Amino acid sequence: YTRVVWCAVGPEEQKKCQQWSQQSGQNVTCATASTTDDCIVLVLKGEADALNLDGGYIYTAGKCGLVPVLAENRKSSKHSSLDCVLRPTEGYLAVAVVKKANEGLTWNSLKDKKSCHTAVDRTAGWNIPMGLIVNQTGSCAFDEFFSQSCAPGADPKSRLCALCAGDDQGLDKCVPNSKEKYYGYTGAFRCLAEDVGDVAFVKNDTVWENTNGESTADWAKNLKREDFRLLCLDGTRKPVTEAQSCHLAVAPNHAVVSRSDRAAHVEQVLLHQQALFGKNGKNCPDKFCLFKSETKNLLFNDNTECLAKLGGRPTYEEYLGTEYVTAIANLKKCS
Amino acid sequence: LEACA
Ligand SMILES: *[C@@H]1O[C@H](CO)[C@@H](O[C@H]2O[C@H](CO)[C@@H](O[C@@H]3O[C@H](CO)[C@@H](O[C@H]4O[C@H](CO)[C@@H](O[C@H]5O[C@H](CO)[C@@H](O)[C@H](O)[C@@H]5O)[C@H](O[C@@H]5O[C@H](CO)[C@@H](O)[C@H](O)[C@@H]5O)[C@@H]4O)[C@H](O)[C@@H]3O)[C@H](O)[C@H]2NC(C)=O)[C@H](O)[C@H]1NC(C)=O
Ligand SMILES: *[C@@H]1O[C@H](CO)[C@@H](O[C@H]2O[C@H](CO)[C@@H](O[C@H]3O[C@H](CO)[C@@H](O)[C@H](O)[C@@H]3O)[C@H](O)[C@H]2NC(C)=O)[C@H](O)[C@H]1NC(C)=O
Ligand SMILES: *[C@@H]1O[C@H](CO)[C@@H](O[C@H]2O[C@H](CO)[C@@H](O)[C@H](O)[C@H]2NC(C)=O)[C@H](O)[C@H]1NC(C)=O
Ligand SMILES: [Zn+2]
Ligand SMILES: [Zn+2]
Ligand SMILES: [Zn+2]
Repeated sequence: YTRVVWCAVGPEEQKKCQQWSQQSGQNVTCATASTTDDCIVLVLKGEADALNLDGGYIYTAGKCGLVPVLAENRKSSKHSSLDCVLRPTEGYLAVAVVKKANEGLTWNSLKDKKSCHTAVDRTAGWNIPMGLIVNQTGSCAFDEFFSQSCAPGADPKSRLCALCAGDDQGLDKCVPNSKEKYYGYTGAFRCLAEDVGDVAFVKNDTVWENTNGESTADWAKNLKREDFRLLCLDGTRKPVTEAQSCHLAVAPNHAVVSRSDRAAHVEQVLLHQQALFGKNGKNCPDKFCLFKSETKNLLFNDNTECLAKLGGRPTYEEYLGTEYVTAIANLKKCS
Repeated sequence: LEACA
């Protein structure tokens, strides 16, 4: 009656959830679904208690009455006097990335090129990019802007899924979970790295974590950051070291959500779970680390230092902020 | 309703 049911998206998150369940003495248990939208439904039905979501999905969950509980907090320099759990969140930088060799490609010449997105409905991979393009274009034909793309969650027969590759066997092409090879931050960057796409819409941190030896993964071993460039909104190109002056927007951190009637209880359990399996936690290297999954960002982003309390007991609109909320509303008017 | 609003 005090246990929390986590919702895992796909086979791989399920496996990691099972491990966390095991080490937690079943204080945390697992439900699995094929997509993030399905996990939201399980939560609404009361069959699952919570899951960690990107801002775009927090908008979906919010309209159905779910609420933000704790947020991911990564390592920062400016508010260092405070402990991580009480520290305000910074947000992450949504960027557009391309290969240096693809000279001449800028924000103003993206039309008819190939694109890589984390997934439809997500912040850096979809909502920010497509919202900007719709506006600048005065057209809701965002499905006709790029020639081909990999945008998990779109119609598998459409050009928005033309570049997705599915799993080991070619199955599940374009599904919005980690079985799709080019899903998420890591998948979209891989889509660019292997030159399947011309541009990838991810966040500043993804570039760094997958270049100059930070990943050991087969496809990323030899990637150097100097071989990449960020596309700035003023039509210019810059090194990935200038993200603070060349980003598409700053995004609200991913956060854990749950039904409001279950928030207090989910918050309590999670705080104890991270004291055990978090970054400096009692059991981390030794038995289990909640925030690691070999660059796959399973359940949580691998660069998470801790889950932080929110303060001001924000509604979902307050958490996302009015700038971002109006952006999504406007883009949704199209769909 | 699962796009509740
Ligand atoms: C785009 O995204 C990027 C990735 O998200 C991000 O890049 C940077 O992000 C942060 C913030 O700017 C950088 O800054 C450093 O923060 C460190 C904490 O993260 C801090 O460093 C470590 O220093 C040492 C060793 O380096 C260790 O520290 C000491 O103190 C302990 C006691 O507490 C003592 O035991 C030690 O003797 C040390 O004296 C410690 O850990 C280590 O782990 C590292 C893991 O590989 C290892 O390299 C190192 O050897 C240590 O063993 C500390 O963590 C520093 O002071 C820095 O200020 C990140 O480094 C950087 N990340 C990358 C990949 O470059 C960008 O900011 C972002 N850009 C924008 C515009 O948003
Ligand atoms: C796509 O283009 C949309 C239309 O301009 C952008 O949207 C809006 O633009 C602003 C930015 O948030 C909103 O303006 C304000 O809200 C109130 C009252 O208007 C002011 O108090 C506040 O200071 C802002 O000036 C608009 O409400 C909104 N327009 C509409 C019809 O909702 C949108 O930002 C843009 N999308 C992207 C991704 O850039
Ligand atoms: C399982 O959760 C329970 C409940 O928090 C943990 O056990 C106890 O922990 C607290 C610390 O002493 C006590 O104040 C609680 O009363 C006590 N609850 C019960 C039912 O015994 C335990 O640490 C958790 N296990 C893990 C590994 O997460
Ligand atoms: Zn995100
Ligand atoms: Zn040249
Ligand atoms: Zn409020």
